[PDB]
Amino acid sequence: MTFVALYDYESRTETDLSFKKGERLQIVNNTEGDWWLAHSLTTGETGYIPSNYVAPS
Amino acid sequence: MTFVALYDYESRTETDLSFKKGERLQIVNNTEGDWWLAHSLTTGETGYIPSNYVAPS
Repeated sequence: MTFVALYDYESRTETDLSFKKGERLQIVNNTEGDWWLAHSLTTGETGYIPSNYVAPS
Repeated sequence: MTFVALYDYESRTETDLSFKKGERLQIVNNTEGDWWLAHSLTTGETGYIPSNYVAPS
């Protein structure tokens, strides 16, 4: 439900949240799912993906 | 381990991976953890956060 930031984090893109240690955060439900860092065996490209867009082999 | 893309996805930032339905993807281990959409109760701002930076209340 509710979480506390353990460290400062500075945003690197337009979509991430900057926060300071000690902030209280609540998880937002959304249709994309959690995001995972992934490597495409098909294209060789690498980056974050929305987990609801994929399924186990 | 290995996953298959169920849908096309077009990148929206410099860090996400674009992929087509059918691509084979493998999860990359990294120090940040999975990313979650979160709302800061402290600042009112909202965006994605690295899960390894937070802990349950």
